[PDB]
Amino acid sequence: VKVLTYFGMTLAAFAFWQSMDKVHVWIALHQDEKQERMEKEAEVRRVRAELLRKA
Amino acid sequence: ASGWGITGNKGRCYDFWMDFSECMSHCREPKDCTLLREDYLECLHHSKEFQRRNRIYKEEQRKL
Amino acid sequence: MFNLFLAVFPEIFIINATFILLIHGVVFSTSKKYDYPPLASNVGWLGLLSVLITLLLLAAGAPLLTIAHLFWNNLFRRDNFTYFCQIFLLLSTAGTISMCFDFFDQERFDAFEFIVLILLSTCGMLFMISAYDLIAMYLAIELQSLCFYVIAASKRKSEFSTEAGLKYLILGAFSSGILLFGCSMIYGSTGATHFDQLAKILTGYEITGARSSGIFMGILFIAVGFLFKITAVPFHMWAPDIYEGSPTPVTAFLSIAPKISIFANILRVFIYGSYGATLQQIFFFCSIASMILGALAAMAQTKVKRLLAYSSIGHVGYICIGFSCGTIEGIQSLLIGIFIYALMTMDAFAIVLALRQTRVKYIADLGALAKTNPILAITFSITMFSYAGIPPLAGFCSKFYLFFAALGCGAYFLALVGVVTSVIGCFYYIRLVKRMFFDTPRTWILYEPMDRNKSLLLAMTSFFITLFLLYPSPLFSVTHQMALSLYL
Amino acid sequence: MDLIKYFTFSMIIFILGIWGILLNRRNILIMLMSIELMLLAVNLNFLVFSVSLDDMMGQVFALLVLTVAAAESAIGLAIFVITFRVRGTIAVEFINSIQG
Amino acid sequence: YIAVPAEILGIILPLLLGVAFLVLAERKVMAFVQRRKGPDVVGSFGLLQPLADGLKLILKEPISPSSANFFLFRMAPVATFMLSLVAWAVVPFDYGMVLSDLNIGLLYLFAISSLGVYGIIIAGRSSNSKYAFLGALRSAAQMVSYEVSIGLILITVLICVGSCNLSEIVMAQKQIWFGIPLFPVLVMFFISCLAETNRAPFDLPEAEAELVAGYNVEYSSMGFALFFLGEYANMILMSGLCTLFFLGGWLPILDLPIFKKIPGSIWFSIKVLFFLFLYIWVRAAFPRYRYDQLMGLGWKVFLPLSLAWVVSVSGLLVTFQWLP
Amino acid sequence: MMLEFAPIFIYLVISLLVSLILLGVPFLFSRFDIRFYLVSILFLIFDLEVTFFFPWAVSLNKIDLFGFWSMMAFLFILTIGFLYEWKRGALDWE
Amino acid sequence: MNTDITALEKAQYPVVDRNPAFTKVVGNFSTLDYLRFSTITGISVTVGYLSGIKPGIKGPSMVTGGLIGLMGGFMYAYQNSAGRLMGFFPNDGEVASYQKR
Amino acid sequence: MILSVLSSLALVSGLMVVRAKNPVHSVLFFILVFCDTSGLLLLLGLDFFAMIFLVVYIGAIAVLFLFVVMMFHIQIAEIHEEVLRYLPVSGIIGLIFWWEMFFILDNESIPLLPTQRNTTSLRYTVYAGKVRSWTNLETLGNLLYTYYFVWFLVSSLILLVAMIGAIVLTMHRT
Ligand SMILES: CCCCCCCCCCCCCCCCCC(=O)OC[C@H](COP(=O)([O-])OCC(O)COP(=O)([O-])OC[C@@H](COC(=O)CCCCCCCCCCCCCCCCC)OC(=O)CCCCCCCCCCCCCCCCC)OC(=O)CCCCCCCCCCCCCCCCC
Ligand SMILES: CCCCCCCCCCCCCCCCCC(=O)OC[C@H](COP(=O)([O-])OCC(O)COP(=O)([O-])OC[C@@H](COC(=O)CCCCCCCCCCCCCCCCC)OC(=O)CCCCCCCCCCCCCCCCC)OC(=O)CCCCCCCCCCCCCCCCC
Ligand SMILES: C[C@@H]1CC[C@@]2(OC1)O[C@H]1C[C@H]3[C@@H]4CC=C5C[C@@H](OCCC(CO[C@H]6O[C@H](CO)[C@@H](O[C@H]7O[C@H](CO)[C@@H](O)[C@H](O)[C@H]7O)[C@H](O)[C@H]6O)CO[C@H]6O[C@H](CO)[C@@H](O[C@H]7O[C@H](CO)[C@@H](O)[C@H](O)[C@H]7O)[C@H](O)[C@H]6O)CC[C@]5(C)[C@H]4CC[C@]3(C)[C@H]1[C@@H]2C
Ligand SMILES: CCCCCCCCCCCCCCCCCC(=O)O[C@@H](COC(=O)CCCCCCCCCCCCCCC)COP(=O)(O)OCC[N+](C)(C)C
Ligand SMILES: CCCCCCCCCCCCCCCCCC(=O)O[C@@H](COC(=O)CCCCCCCCCCCCCCC)COP(=O)(O)OC[C@H](O)CO
Ligand SMILES: CCCCCCCCCCCCCCCCCCCC(=O)O[C@H](COC(=O)CCCCCCCCCCCCCC)COP(=O)(O)OCCN
Ligand SMILES: COC1=C(OC)C(=O)C(C/C=C(\C)CC/C=C(\C)CC/C=C(/C)CC/C=C(\C)CCC=C(C)C)=C(C)C1=O
Repeated sequence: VKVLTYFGMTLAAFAFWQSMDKVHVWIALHQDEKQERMEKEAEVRRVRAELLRKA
Repeated sequence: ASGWGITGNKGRCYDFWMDFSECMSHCREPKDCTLLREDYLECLHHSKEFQRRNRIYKEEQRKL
Repeated sequence: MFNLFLAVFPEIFIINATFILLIHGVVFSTSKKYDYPPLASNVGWLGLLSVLITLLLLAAGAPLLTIAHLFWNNLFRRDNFTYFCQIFLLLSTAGTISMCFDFFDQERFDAFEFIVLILLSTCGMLFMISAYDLIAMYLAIELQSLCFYVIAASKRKSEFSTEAGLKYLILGAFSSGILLFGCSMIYGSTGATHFDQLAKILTGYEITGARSSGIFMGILFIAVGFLFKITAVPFHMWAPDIYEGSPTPVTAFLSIAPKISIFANILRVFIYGSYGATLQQIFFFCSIASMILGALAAMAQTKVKRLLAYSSIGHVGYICIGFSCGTIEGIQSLLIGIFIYALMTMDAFAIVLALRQTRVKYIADLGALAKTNPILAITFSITMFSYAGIPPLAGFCSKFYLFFAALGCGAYFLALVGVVTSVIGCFYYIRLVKRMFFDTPRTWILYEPMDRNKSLLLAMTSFFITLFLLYPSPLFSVTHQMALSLYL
Repeated sequence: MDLIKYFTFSMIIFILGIWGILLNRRNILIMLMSIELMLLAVNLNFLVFSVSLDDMMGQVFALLVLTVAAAESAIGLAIFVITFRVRGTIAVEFINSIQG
Repeated sequence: YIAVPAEILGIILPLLLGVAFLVLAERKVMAFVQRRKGPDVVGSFGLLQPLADGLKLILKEPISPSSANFFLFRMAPVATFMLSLVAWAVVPFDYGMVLSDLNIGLLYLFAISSLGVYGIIIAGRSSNSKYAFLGALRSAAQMVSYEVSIGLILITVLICVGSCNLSEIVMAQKQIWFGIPLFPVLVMFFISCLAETNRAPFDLPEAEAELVAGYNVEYSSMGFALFFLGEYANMILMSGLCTLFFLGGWLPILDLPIFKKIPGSIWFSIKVLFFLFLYIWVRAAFPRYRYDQLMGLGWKVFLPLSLAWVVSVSGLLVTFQWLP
Repeated sequence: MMLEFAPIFIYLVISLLVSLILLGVPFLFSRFDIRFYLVSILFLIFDLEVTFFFPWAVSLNKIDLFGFWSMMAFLFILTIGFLYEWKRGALDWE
Repeated sequence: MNTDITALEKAQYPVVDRNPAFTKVVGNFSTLDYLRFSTITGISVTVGYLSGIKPGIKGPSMVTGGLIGLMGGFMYAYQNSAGRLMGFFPNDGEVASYQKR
Repeated sequence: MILSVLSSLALVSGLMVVRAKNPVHSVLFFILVFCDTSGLLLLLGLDFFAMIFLVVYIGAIAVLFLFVVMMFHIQIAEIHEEVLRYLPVSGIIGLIFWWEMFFILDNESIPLLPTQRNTTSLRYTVYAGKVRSWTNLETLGNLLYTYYFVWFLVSSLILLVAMIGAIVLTMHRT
């Protein structure tokens, strides 16, 4: 490739990695909500299992 | 788990590993060693520590 | 200090003998005085001797192999299971070598390095069986694989042999990279590579909601590498091309020993470890796919080698059904299937090697064999019927267990697939018998009689195949012993 | 964020190897090069984990994996050489005679 | 860090001057052996000759032949020149006189040496000339062959020292210079250095009269000058490495106050000058090997001897417990 | 500490700049020989030998006799390979 | 180097010497050990001779086979003698010699 | 940021490995990838591995690849093909691998979000481990030859296989 082409590809890749950083921050910020959803679903599943075991 | 540290001393998480292994070596149910196991894994990845600190940062960003 | 090394006496001996043979071969193959003699047969006989002495050392020192187990613990683990697996591996290597001398002298394959590479790969498989850590397992697998890559390309002026080697190296390296990635993910997630540590960490949790995706994908990638190694569908297509393109003694060796070694590895990794139902489902689906594809593709084949390759793929499907069901009887049946398939494959390749002296290639080349060599046509027919699983031949055990597990694990689609694929297999196995006994071709091929080594090996394997079910107790007891020794 | 950044670096190398397999159907030399790329990515994975976990096992295995990579490349290039010598060409249409 | 570039320039610029005058010194010594005068017209005693030659080279039009490897053709001399320059970052001239006090400095030098082959290979391939390509292949093979012996000799020194730090390697010779007990190892190292720098009697690229075209035959103007400068800087570096590993670097000959008066940098310089003189002297004294003969020497003589010296030194030091 | 590597990077940048200046100022006014593959293979093997020698050489004071003999066994295997290459003519360029 | 001879499966016979020295094990060689040694070596020499005839190197082939057989037979005899002294193999002779000296 | 720069260089150089029309160019870009990898290793404090990656990957393996590829003199017609028709299959396979495999550590290794507070003061220093620090080299050498010597020797066997195979497959003695 042209030298300038390689440099421009490198700039685009740098932008991609900064975007990936933003994605990682987003994923980290949503740990608590994911835990809450997991807990609510676990409670629902446990209640269903206990209720069906009653019979 | 090996105990060989990268700077020539006992590995950071090796005492937790050994407590967990010694627990499991005589407890016939692994659920009795759950706490020690999650302590070992917390030492490897610091997941709960970082999650709690991120909660603190979140509340700071919410109250500002 | 010296007595600690009693745990590795067998391996030390075979490695040292291999070095001695390498030096002997290179010194006298280059000798002008002796007019550069071919040394493939001389080194082959000396290496058969070395394998038998290794077997003696290992079998007669059963307790001593467990000496200094704490000192050796972070390197390997020797027990009853590894004991019997290694003995079987050495026996298979000895038989395969014994089948090679007519090939050496009549083709004039003079390369003694062939024998050295076989011996080094045997060393690698020995270390594979006793591996008790992901690192050791990978290293031993790689040693074995590199030896196979080289010997698959041994006919270096042949288009077929060079093609086989190229396909093998590329696909083998790819699968090895996938397996190594899985190993790295497991280490990163658990901080451990020793099998004991992995067992302790993974037991009691499997997928308890908060499942380590790192652990789950490490297991998956390792399983993909293992399935490539056992030629399970869809990681199988290397096997038929490599089996056909390699020199026939190479094909015979690849058909048996690596399966024993890798199944020992699979047992000790998965069975002894813990992610669980996911992985048994992996092997379940791959077993069904392997049975179906092997049956159909074998039905398509017109050449003997390709037919045997696809037959082996189908049979590894049958065997993996036992691993899937996850019971002591499942493991025992897997071991019984491996042993019986190995003996049958040795019989079949002894016949194939005998017929390669007249360049057998097509199934139709067997025409009128019941006339030109009646006892050979009968012997080959017994092998085919055993492959088909017709009772009371030894091959019936694998069919019986396949259906026993289908009604034991509770799987009726599996039973239906087994019925259909068994009937397809019987058809393409009895097609060979029809070619040797029923056909009246215009042109016959007259085959040169086999050497003493292959006749004796064929005679013993043919008595075993016909008469095993009269006295099957030792195999049953030893396989139950091994299945139990995995956990106790 | 260090550990996620070090891991995604090695991960892009691994995905690039996979893509090189996918995009090079007429070029098996590049296929070999893509396999080396995957092996390099795995080696990097062991080294990063060794530091993160404060454990030496990742480092021992990394050295041994380098040995395996070297032997693999040597044997693979020998097989490439002999294939080329037999055919006079490296084109994929001359290594497709085994089939079915 | 703001003053780091000043230190780097204080290394690089005097080094380039030293190379320019090493060329002149080679010409002078060669002439004096040959009963003639070298350059003595351009400047007094010929001392302005290097500046004139460099000026001529920069004022020469570049050619850049119509090849399909336009970028690679010009980048190869840049690569070899930069590699010749960067090895000096870890070279200590006296106690504390070093740019980078690398703990892994020995292996770093080995890595730089291993990287040196690419400039020659790429120059040969990119030049679109079968003769240049063949010559480059032969030169590259020779360099990689002698790199093995260089590495094993490095290991021998490392066993004696117990550290890859070049300054520590020097200070471990306070009791005795390593060149005294390991004198055959030093001779082996010097010969391997000759072969590794493509110098006589191993100078294949100089054998145009022998129907062996060099890898840089298609180069003109400053690409050719870059190749030449990198080669001579590497000669100076090999002399410096011989001084560091076996002649005790900046240390005086005898631990006496009379010798300790003169600074360590002067000791180091004098030893380096001795080795450069030996480079020139050897070029003046002997004919050259054929390629096949020197390859045979590399693999059949120097490798076995280097490995044997590794085994003997390690075994002796382990036996009597004299390890560092 | 990795602090000492920073001057090396700045040195590389400066050396590159000097290279560009020197090179850019004048712009103002089908015969495969297997023996090269074989020498490459031999260099690869002994390159890894040196690689494995480095930690051993710095660790001799701690590993004592066991480490010495383990490295000796390593070298014995590799030297058997070298003898094989020597006998087969891989080291002859005539 | 820390060492530990302790085996996974305990010895089923009296332990005359837990970790016998090399020379003690060799001096413990019985007549049966020497018979095993000599048989293995002789078979190996015979195989070397017979397999060496066709290439024309029967002498050197005998030497190579004999080296392999010597090493294997010595390892086998050592295995048996050490296992007897350690109590892993039936060791009536070792126990009798131990209860007297 | 620095890891962003090195990862961008590695990404572009790797794409050049897998997409350059000339295989000699592919080998040269491969060499750039190993240089960037060495930079990462220096960031991790593993200077021995950083140097060994140069010595072995670039100094020996890449040299072997370059010698072989250069003497092959491959014509582009033999290995050319248009890759525009692969964009979808690479899109699905890449994305699935991307979505699964770039984020596999996120649930186990949750990142610490950098806050507007100086956490550097909470770094606890233990001087006991700093009295006699070990290099990466000596930490590795403490283990290779004694506690894990069997794996070391098996690697030697692997290299011996490489030597034998190289001779047997390619040697044509004059
Ligand atoms: C604080 C930092 C400050 C930094 C300041 C410096 C910043 C520089 C910015 C420059 C960007 C703007 C450029 C503006 C335009 C300039 C005008 C112009 O282009 O005319 C130039 C003109 C060619 O321009 P062109 O018109 O574009 O033609 C291009 C092709 O002809 C087209 O033909 P083609 O299509 O057929 O392509 C074939 C291919 C040729 O085939 C190839 O394979 C290309 C070569 C690539 C691999 C070669 C190296 C590996 C080989 C081994 C070498 C030895 C290894 C060991 C020694 C080195 C290791 C340290 O050509 C290419 O692909 C060229 C692509 C270049 C990629 C490689 C360079 C990037 C290296 C990474 C740099 C890292 C820092 C920069 C980034 C910083 C973060 C953003 O001529 C020259 O370039 C002069 C030649 C001298 C070049 C010397 C460069 C160094 C060489 C030696 C070192 C080798 C290793 C590289 C460094 C390694 C670091 C560890
Ligand atoms: C304000 C300051 C102003 C002053 C400073 C200004 C400085 C100048 C600007 C910098 C340079 C830009 C211009 C480049 C040179 C153009 C001039 C020219 O003559 O080019 C001729 C060039 C002809 O190619 P050649 O060099 O002569 O080589 C011919 C043969 O191919 C040679 O054969 P070969 O064997 O060597 O190579 C084989 C093959 C090589 O095959 C390839 O290289 C593959 C080509 C496709 C590349 C795909 C993307 C690769 C980059 C990585 C990006 C992340 C990927 C993540 C994927 C993993 C995720 C799962 O060749 C090709 O296919 C050539 C295709 C080149 C197309 C490159 C297109 C790059 C993608 C751009 C996407 C833009 C999206 C922006 C946002 C990105 C998302 C964050 O044609 C072009 O004009 C294309 C180049 C122009 C676009 C590329 C540069 C993009 C830079 C965008 C600006 C940065 C935005 C982000 C800023 C972030 C700030 C925070
Ligand atoms: C022979 C041939 C030739 C070719 C070749 O070899 C082969 O030649 C070889 C030559 C090689 C180069 C050699 C050298 C380098 C430099 C290196 O670059 C250093 C970067 C490291 C060091 O940087 C700082 O390190 C210290 C700070 O850390 C500074 O100390 C201060 O701070 C102390 C504490 O208060 C005080 O006590 C002190 O008094 C006070 O001075 C110190 O001055 C400074 O140097 C790492 O730093 C980063 O890392 C941080 C962590 O990730 C990042 O943090 C960020 O993320 C965090 C969350 O994660 C957030 O919390 C943060 O807020 C947020 O900022 C951040 O990006 C950044 O700091 C990058 C690699 C490279 C280029 C090599 C490339 C490859 C070669 C070309 C080889 C090539 C192949
Ligand atoms: C019931 C089982 C389930 C169903 C499967 C049946 C499988 C067979 C299919 C049956 C259909 C008919 C089969 C016909 C075969 C009978 C003919 C036959 O095999 O005769 C052989 C005989 O084949 C054998 O050699 C069989 C030997 C097997 C030995 C088994 C007996 C073990 C104990 C016997 C002890 C020795 C003999 C004692 C008395 C002297 C002769 O072979 P040729 O190739 O004709 O010539 C041989 C060369 N020469 C005569 C010169 C030596
Ligand atoms: C080019 C040179 C070739 C050299 C070839 C000759 C040497 C090859 C190596 C042969 C093995 C050792 C032979 C030397 C005998 C003397 C051994 C000795 O002196 O005993 C020492 C112990 O020596 C050993 O035990 C090391 C044996 C080396 C391992 C050789 C491998 C043998 C088989 C291994 C099986 C693993 C499978 C092999 C995989 C391929 C005593 O040390 P220590 O117990 O007092 O303390 C330990 C140490 O000082 C502190 O760390
Ligand atoms: C279980 C079912 C029932 C089985 C019944 C078993 C009964 C026991 C077997 C009885 C054997 C009867 C025959 C005994 C006399 C034959 C003696 C052979 C004489 C001999 O020296 O043969 C040599 C060849 O070696 C050879 O030919 C021998 C090697 C042949 C292979 C034997 C196995 C070796 C490897 C072990 C494989 C194990 C596989 C298990 C998976 C030379 O012969 P020559 O002088 O005619 O000249 C050949 C031209 N070169
Ligand atoms: C006769 O018509 C035709 C087809 O139709 C049979 C075709 O396909 C194609 C071409 C397209 C193909 C062959 C794509 C199919 C490829 C696949 C699925 C890749 C996997 C490879 C193999 C050998 C399949 C093995 C995998 C199986 C059996 C299942 C996977 C595993 C488990 C469930 C555990 C053409 C031209 C065609 O003309």
